[PDB]
Amino acid sequence: ASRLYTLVLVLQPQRVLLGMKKRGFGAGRWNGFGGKVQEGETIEDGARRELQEESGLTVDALHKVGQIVFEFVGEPELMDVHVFCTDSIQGTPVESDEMRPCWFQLDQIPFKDMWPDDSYWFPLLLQKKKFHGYFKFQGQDTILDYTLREVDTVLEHHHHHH
Ligand SMILES: COc1c(O)cc2oc3cc4c(c(O)c3c(=O)c2c1CC=C(C)C)CCC(C)(C)O4
Ligand SMILES: [Zn+2]
Ligand SMILES: [Zn+2]
Ligand SMILES: [Zn+2]
Repeated sequence: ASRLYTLVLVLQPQRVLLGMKKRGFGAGRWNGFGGKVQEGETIEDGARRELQEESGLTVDALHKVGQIVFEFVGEPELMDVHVFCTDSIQGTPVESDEMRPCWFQLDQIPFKDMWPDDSYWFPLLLQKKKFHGYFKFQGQDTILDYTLREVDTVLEHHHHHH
């Protein structure tokens, strides 16, 4: 029982581009750019689509930095989140109806305004290290338990529908 998602972090030496959910689910929180991988699309096309729709940005390449598994108490279906980062972007960041991109200096990242798991794996991301992580949520604000480990290479899931 799982659903397939992507998350894209736009990362430059001194700054990260985040985006603010403007309405609906998760409104008021800054996040990377991502969403559900659609049927008929590959993981990486979905990551590119999320970034393009939400930030208006195109990228030359995505690095696979991480895999996050979310579990929500009472829900049997896990979220399988493929995490990517990109250094080199093309276009000017512009908001959609869903998301507004904004640059943040790395030491200014607004963790109180982001999802609670970000405080865990963001240090590994900014150190340019790959990771695998798991977070058990109760509601939106509460992590019941977590496992986070640095990895040498991101484990490939061999999704053959995506
Ligand atoms: C990657 O962005 C996140 C994230 O960091 C944490 C998230 O946590 C959630 C917890 C959650 C629920 C959630 O939908 C989330 C998240 O979606 C969530 C997300 C967003 C996931 C992506 C941008 C791929 C619904 C069930 C409930 C019991 C309310 O708990
Ligand atoms: Zn599928
Ligand atoms: Zn990167
Ligand atoms: Zn997967």
